[PDB]
Amino acid sequence: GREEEILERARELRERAEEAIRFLDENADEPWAAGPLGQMLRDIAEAIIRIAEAVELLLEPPTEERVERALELIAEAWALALAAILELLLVKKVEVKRKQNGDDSPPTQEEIEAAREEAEKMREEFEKLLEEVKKEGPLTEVEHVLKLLEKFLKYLDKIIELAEELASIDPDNELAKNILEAAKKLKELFEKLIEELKKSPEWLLVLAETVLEAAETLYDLIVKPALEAYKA
Repeated sequence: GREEEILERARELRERAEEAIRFLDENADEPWAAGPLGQMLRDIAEAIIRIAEAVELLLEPPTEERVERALELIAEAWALALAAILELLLVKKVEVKRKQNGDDSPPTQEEIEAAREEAEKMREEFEKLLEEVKKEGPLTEVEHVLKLLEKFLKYLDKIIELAEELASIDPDNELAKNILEAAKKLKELFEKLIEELKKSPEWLLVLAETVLEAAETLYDLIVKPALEAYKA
């Protein structure tokens, strides 16, 4: 059962992300979990939880109300994840540049807030796109979803470019390599998805399957490795 199978992936993905958040809380006293890196991993893990919960709405009896609310939750959750990934790159860029120059001291609060505010602007611009597309019509129309996915592709290009430059500044930085590899995979997944939605009669399931795979990629390549690096 394709739909039974999607519901199973969503619940398993949800449980893995919750284990991640429990890991960060049980380690709240440690400095890395309190800092910006830990909070961004939490945000990504929370975004994965929300994506999984929203997919479960899709796999219900179809209705204009639930499906559209489900599409907005998927869109806003990916908006959170891409913004958290962006802020993570921005904070690590400042960390690496400083520690290379010297000043082992952690990045200043102003540097951190500057990165948080840039990520936040990306999150707000997506919300404005969502609100304007919705007045044009419901997101249950394929063209409207494609408009949101193309915007995700734009943000993902920005992440890729920025992760490329961290990897040039710090060639041996595993977090930058993982974000770069995850961002490249998400771009391939979302481009193939834009191709398919036009010709797919059951496009909600195709969208459901793709966002689960994309969220699984965030968990497997970004979240879980960074946590395991701190256990050891």
